[PDB]
Amino acid sequence: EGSTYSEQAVLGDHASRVTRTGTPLRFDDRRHLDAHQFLIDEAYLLDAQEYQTWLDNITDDIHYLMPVRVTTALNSGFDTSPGMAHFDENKYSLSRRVARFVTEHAWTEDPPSRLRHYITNIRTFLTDAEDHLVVESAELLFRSRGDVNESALVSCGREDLLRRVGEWKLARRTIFVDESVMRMQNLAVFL
Amino acid sequence: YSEQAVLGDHASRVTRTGTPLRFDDRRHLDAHQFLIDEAYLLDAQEYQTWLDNITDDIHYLMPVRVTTALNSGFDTSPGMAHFDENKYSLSRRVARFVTEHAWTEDPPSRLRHYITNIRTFLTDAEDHLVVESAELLFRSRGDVNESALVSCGREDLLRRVGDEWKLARRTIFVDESVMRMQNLAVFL
Amino acid sequence: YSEQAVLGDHASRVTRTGTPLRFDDRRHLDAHQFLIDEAYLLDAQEYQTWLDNITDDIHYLMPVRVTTALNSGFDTSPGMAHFDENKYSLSRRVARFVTEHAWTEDPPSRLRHYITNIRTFLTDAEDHLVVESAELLFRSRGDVNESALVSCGREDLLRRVGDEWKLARRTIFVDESVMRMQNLAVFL
Amino acid sequence: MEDIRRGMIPAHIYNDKEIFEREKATVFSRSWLFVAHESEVPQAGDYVVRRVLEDSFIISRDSKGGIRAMFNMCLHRGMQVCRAEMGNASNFRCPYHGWSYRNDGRIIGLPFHEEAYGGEEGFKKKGQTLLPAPNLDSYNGMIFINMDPNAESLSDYLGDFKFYLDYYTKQSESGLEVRGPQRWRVKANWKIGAENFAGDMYHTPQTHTSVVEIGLFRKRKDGATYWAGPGGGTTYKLPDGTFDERMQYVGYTAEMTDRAKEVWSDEQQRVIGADGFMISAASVFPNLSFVHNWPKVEDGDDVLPFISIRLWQPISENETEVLSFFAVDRSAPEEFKKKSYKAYLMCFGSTGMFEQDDVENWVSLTNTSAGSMARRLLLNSRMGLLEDGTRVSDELTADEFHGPGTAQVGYNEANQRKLLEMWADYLEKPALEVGPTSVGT
Amino acid sequence: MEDIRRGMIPAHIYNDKEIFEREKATVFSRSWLFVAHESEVPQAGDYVVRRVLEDSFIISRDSKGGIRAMFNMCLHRGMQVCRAEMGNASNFRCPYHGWSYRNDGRIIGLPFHEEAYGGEEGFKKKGQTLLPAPNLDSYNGMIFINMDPNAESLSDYLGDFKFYLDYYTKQSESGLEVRGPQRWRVKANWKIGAENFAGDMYHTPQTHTSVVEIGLFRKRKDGATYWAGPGGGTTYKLPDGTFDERMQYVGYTAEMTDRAKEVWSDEQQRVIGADGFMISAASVFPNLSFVHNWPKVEDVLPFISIRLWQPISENETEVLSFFAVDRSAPEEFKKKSYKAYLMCFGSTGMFEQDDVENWVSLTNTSAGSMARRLLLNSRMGLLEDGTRVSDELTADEFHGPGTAQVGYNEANQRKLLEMWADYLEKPALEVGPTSVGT
Amino acid sequence: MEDIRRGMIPAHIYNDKEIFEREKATVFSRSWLFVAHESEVPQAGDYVVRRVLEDSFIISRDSKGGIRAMFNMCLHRGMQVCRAEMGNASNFRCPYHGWSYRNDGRIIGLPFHEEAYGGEEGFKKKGQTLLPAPNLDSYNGMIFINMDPNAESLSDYLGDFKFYLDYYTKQSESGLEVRGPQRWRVKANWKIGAENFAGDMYHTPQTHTSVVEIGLFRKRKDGATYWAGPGGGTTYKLPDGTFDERMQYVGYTAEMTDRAKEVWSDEQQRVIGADGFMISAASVFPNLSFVHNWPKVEDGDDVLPFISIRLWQPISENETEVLSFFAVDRSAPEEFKKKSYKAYLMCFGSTGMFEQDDVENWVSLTNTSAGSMARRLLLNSRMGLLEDGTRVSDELTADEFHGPGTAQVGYNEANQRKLLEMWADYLEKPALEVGPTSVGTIRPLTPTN
Ligand code: FES
Ligand code: FES
Ligand code: FES
Ligand SMILES: [Fe+2]
Ligand SMILES: [Fe+2]
Ligand SMILES: [Fe+2]
Repeated sequence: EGSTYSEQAVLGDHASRVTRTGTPLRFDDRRHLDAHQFLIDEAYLLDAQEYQTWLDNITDDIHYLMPVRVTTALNSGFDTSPGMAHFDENKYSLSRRVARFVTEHAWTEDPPSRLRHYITNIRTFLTDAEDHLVVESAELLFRSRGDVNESALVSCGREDLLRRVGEWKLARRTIFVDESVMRMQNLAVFL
Repeated sequence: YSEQAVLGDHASRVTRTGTPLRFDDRRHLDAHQFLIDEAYLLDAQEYQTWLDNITDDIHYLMPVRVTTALNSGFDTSPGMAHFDENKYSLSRRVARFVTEHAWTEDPPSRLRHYITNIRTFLTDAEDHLVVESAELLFRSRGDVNESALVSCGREDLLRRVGDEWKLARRTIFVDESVMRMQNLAVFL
Repeated sequence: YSEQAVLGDHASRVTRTGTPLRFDDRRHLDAHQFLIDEAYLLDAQEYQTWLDNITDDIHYLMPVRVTTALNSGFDTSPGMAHFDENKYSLSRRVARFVTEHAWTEDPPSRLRHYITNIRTFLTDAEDHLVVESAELLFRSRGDVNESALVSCGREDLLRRVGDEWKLARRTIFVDESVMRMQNLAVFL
Repeated sequence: MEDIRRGMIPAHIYNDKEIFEREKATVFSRSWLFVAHESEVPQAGDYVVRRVLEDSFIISRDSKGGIRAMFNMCLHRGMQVCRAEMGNASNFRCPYHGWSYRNDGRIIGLPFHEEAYGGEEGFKKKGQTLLPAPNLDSYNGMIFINMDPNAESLSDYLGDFKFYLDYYTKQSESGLEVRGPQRWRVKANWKIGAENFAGDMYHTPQTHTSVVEIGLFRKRKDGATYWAGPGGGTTYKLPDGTFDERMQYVGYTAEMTDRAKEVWSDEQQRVIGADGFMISAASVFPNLSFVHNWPKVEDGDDVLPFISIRLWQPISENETEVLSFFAVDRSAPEEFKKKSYKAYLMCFGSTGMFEQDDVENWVSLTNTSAGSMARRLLLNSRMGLLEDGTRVSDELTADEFHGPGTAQVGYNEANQRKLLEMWADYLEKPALEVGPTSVGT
Repeated sequence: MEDIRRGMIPAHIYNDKEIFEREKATVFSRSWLFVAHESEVPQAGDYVVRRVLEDSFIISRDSKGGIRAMFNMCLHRGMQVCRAEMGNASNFRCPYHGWSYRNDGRIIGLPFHEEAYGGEEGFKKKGQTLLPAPNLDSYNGMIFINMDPNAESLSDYLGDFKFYLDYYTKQSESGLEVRGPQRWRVKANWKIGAENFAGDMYHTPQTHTSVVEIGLFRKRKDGATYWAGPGGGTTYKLPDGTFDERMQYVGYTAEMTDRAKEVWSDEQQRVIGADGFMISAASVFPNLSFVHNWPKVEDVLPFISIRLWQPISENETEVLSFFAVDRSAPEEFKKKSYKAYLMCFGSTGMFEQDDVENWVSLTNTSAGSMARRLLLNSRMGLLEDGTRVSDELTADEFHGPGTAQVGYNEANQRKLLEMWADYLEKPALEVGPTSVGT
Repeated sequence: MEDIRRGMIPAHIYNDKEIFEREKATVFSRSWLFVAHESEVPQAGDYVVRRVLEDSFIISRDSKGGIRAMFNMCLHRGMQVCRAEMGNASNFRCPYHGWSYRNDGRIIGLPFHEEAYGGEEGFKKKGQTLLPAPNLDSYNGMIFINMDPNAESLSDYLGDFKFYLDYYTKQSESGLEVRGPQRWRVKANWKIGAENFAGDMYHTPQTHTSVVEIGLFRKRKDGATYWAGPGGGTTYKLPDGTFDERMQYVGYTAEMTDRAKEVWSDEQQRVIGADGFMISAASVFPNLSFVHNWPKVEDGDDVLPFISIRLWQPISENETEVLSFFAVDRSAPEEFKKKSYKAYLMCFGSTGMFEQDDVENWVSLTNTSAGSMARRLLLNSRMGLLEDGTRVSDELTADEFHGPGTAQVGYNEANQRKLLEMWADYLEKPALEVGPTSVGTIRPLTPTN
């Protein structure tokens, strides 16, 4: 319906509508440096699978969304499955997902994967609201589990909304997955 | 490499000097900022915007690499590149995507130019930096085939033109002898 | 991991403190500049130069990873590494390539050590940093086989020696149990 | 082979190249196989491209409201005539030599037909179309393809199973709304998933404890498992109550409950209303599966149901592409559709927290089927049968169960047995043979 | 099989494991297959390593200017004696146990021959060499290998086609200069490209609009398609004019035109001079292909490309694309020619880009079980009763050997597949094993 | 096939899919194949999971000291019951339906056995276990599996070879300590490595110059090559000396040399002591190999030995997984172990500077075996034989060589010939046929260390 992916997302009604303005900040600009420091620390949390810590860096009005991508013709005006996403999460769903890992009864991840979230191509934007940044990144996930199967890649882009609360926190995440058909056993991870 | 390229006669000969700039050096921060913004352009296939960031005397070159013995003194196919382009050819290539009749890219690939390992050098000319980067291109198209990687290193010559940096030379060292991608209907 | 390693008795025990430094902190910027310069060295296979940025008490360690259950309290092959090197062994490894009679690397590989996710810590000793990076190595050799990825994390200990930083410890957390490369006739 | 008929399963059937090559010329050449729902192409010109194994088909809606399936192939030299996954077009140009097709399949442009081919005597153009699927049919808007040109109809095939199918797929005169799919490759044999959904209640407590423990849900053995025609399924026993009490106890609104009664039979109602069995999971032979569950809602202690349709598309003896769809009645409240989808995403599909652990089970089983030990093992699928062939427990009577086919209560392996019985029946069929079409004649 | 002979193509032949296995034991075991040009190893010691499917051969120039092809294998326990793609060496050491070979093949070092093997009686070293290719030959410096030790000669195979091949590969007494190849893997059956270049004019308008539109070029149906011996090709009709005018209209300088007449016959001249047909694309059975075009310059200037369709599987090909130009061409001409090459064909070619999309997409449909039920129509040019749509060009209209026509047609594809089927029915090549060291 | 028996090798046997499938049904269906050492599971509940080709086995230690191998499969619907490579557990839960098994294999939990299966008449639980390997045995603590349920015993199979195996694996009454494995994939046929280690001295000068040149080492033709039973090996000729002198000359301590004499027989001693042949490499049919070397130590000119045990696990016709282990006598000084391992890391295994080059050679030979030329070549492996079949040099006499089997000095290819003769004998055996087990219608192994 809308024209972010966040606005088109079925469960994106309560999501923050803050958007970017200006060109990107310089790479010595304090706000950029903060954003960068944030995304790299996340990465180390997500590698170690510190999902409780990670969640405390996520606002209570978070929209965490990664739509299904579909291959489409050039002037079709879309490239995601209408009304279908891989992830379309609020804070409650995200925390209940993490709760799951915490029970240690999430069999598909005992034993655990080996995760390496590679983060690159970071760049920051001022927004149309006070305590808010827009951060684009590229994230390549490398994953390996057990002693038979080859490892999987997952390539994506992200637009994030960061929000100042005392510390920076994650208010919106839109993941642009670079594959139509995923090649991973599951998405019992986070991007 | 630019000097050995068949079509490199008109190419800028500026080269690095000294050791790499610190990572808080303004001139490094600009060079980095440039390369990440290019990536965003090349992902979105904004080839026209991209093309306006490229000087009119560009040499854009990516030789064919060949596996050779240690003291052979060359590792590229003599007189044969993947890309050996000036501004004319690069624009006519982009013009082609602009027609929307470039069938191999309708539907479009899904592209992710990852850029890493950036470092910057002062040159032997006024308004010129040399910038090294590593680039890993991930590419997926359609709903059957597995995705391709392309790995490469780059040396770039950026040149100051007004309040803006621009690309004057690009040498792409591709990390494969035989390419595993359907085509090179993309840019690096 | 350096303490559990069989040949880690002589290794530096300095560890991190505080939270990570800001990305404009001079010390972070030095550490970053270092890892990126190493990368360009390891790509060009300049193993001698590389070796001069390594302290004489280096522990350079890459354990075997093994898939284990959640509360097992280890994830490496007890008493077995891929690399467990000191300066002496690292240099003899390099001496070997220098001979040019290391057949498995003549012709050479094509290497690209992608370094990302760099973050720095103050330590509990004076002239010492702890530097975390992710490293993805892409490697192609010859004109038949597919290229190989090696993913890993590293914790490094940097040490100030004159006007220069040097590598005193490296622990490599390889992201695979079973390696898919012909060899590790490279460095990470 | 005789072993399957005694409920003993040669473990090698889930990772054997030869059995796959065979399955392809039998099961997948002679079955009705799901490709899409109608509701996925509502407008004129709307299309999805879906596959029967490695065969690509354009499913599109014409400008009269009708639906067609067209082999995705230009009639000249083979090029696929539509290389996107979905979209909207009124025609399809082939970029090789510029032949073009109306979206109902009728050829339009054939350049130099007169000058170069010599007109109709050289190549037949008059009333040519993109090739139709060998056989196409549908039921409740669910569109199937069969590769056998002489198959029975989809309705003859599905038989009494349409009775159960309806609960999933016809809850109103308005029809069904389906979205998706999410698509992802798993290293498990297509068969294991279908069996699970067909009649595996036994797994639920163990595999999915995590999902009970995190409080996502508000007697498992008390459920009924049923089989009818080519399909079968699982159910939950509800507390005492009427049809409206029980529908509502499961999260359906009164007006949705009322619209249900307009399209369900007295019998169909009685299974929920009197017997108190509510659909859970089901499979249709060979590779179509359903699940219906009602987790607790986010803000409080009510429950709300979701429906998933999924296709186990086979890639090899040891790889499947899961296509998971979300489905909900077209007339349900807009708030209801959002919640139902939310539960869906959390429970099944590419990020489902049930599916995660199910696929682990199946992938692991695929792993043991790989070795040489697996060609020496008969796994045991005989739960509900004693050693002398007598039943452990009894069939449900017509008084206790009002739906067609046979039903029981308790954990059992009856439906797995029947699925694999069907599999064996199909493996022994002769290879389908079909005369070659000479395109242009 | 009887279908191919009627111009109807079983759809599954472009993605069938069994047919690939068969092809390997027939087509690729019995044909002359290109590997390299002389000009790629000009100096003594120069070598390239090139493959015939999965067999590795060293093609090297010796120190008398001669050329050899040696199976890339140490005679001891089979290690490859040369693990680089190209370079310059006067000998090849084997690192396994240190046997060494002159670059003409003759063995030099065989350590402890006497003490270990027991001399000649234990192992034959006297006048041994790296194994020769089963059959080696060349034409216009183009070097071919044939795996059948009893093949006919290359000249005999190529027959009348040498007349056309000469336009692409002998424009001067100086010989040809080829560079490359660009190498990349595509998910398309090897045959589809061979067919395309053999005689597909039809595709050009539609596939390559993008390239006209961008003004890269300055009557397509008016071109002749010819077939002679085991190959065939496409051509462009040129405006009226003499040999020199027409050669020049296409981008050849005057002194290049003059050098051409030294090596081309009157008959080879008349095809350009009188008939007005200039080579475009061509294929030689099975997997060798040529293209000649003259885009606008950054005036027009021609480029040539030679390419091998090396088959990897039933659904994968390695394209090896070469640039070629006459050696005596002006240095400026060479640079412009190559620039057009890079822009049109090869690993970055804007033509090839779209051509490979077509082929790749065909290979996709060939994958399924529907493919095993379709015969595609390749009968353009033929009516239902078997009568020709249009007539053969007469000897007055066309002065080159074989048979020719004008207009869009599918004659050449039909003949290439006919050859493919004649070869697929041959019996498996059988060759006595060599016992190395006897 | 008759060609092998003449020491002429059809080139295609190293990259041929049909021959691999055949090997699988013969060689790998009938042979004792190594999985693990006892010292890798010292305590109760310790376990490794190891693979015979694509079959997964839990090798675990029970709470009485005994060792079991169990097929890694739940008895219900076939899910692997342990999804880690190693660890410690006194039971394994299956997460599909919750059946549970003690670590000696015996079933504990079977949910709703009574209500759902109908008790014992429905499914047999009483005294059930995870399935035993078809055949299990060990020697010097090295545990083997054999998929033929009617194979001969390991000891029968190994025969006279145990004489040599003891040099590598029984240096004390304390037993052996093996650690590892390092595991990595190489694109080389399993066979080539096995043949190399079986008796390729000839390669060493050329392949491994780099390692001498860098001064990591302190007459190669003078070594003996020996073959007994199903295995063979290489050795180094040592300077004149007694048993203690020659063991010491190679880096063993004196108390280590003494502890060896407690377990080696007079004959086993005499081969080192009198004959002056110290073990180097060795292979056991089909895919087990050993290497024993003594490089110079870091801080000085002493030398110190290391041992490696490796399995060549075959993945396809053109891929192998190397499983490299380190091994040292359990009673060796703690300082000796560290140095021995250091040398091991430098020389063999995933980062070995020898192995690097050896694997190059093999991978490259696999490459030539791929093509159609290789189906028309017989490679020559006749070194040591003349054209009329007469020997180049003589057997060593009983006075010159005191160990069982046969042995010569000089570069030769006798052991490769004998390894391939075995391969051929195996390849012509009939398909093993085994009645199917209907699940539901283990003898602890005594330690040997
Ligand atoms: S294949 Fe479509 S026009 Fe030729
Ligand atoms: S393989 Fe070349 S000398 Fe042995
Ligand atoms: S398969 Fe393990 S308990 Fe069911
Ligand atoms: Fe489940
Ligand atoms: Fe073309
Ligand atoms: Fe060796």
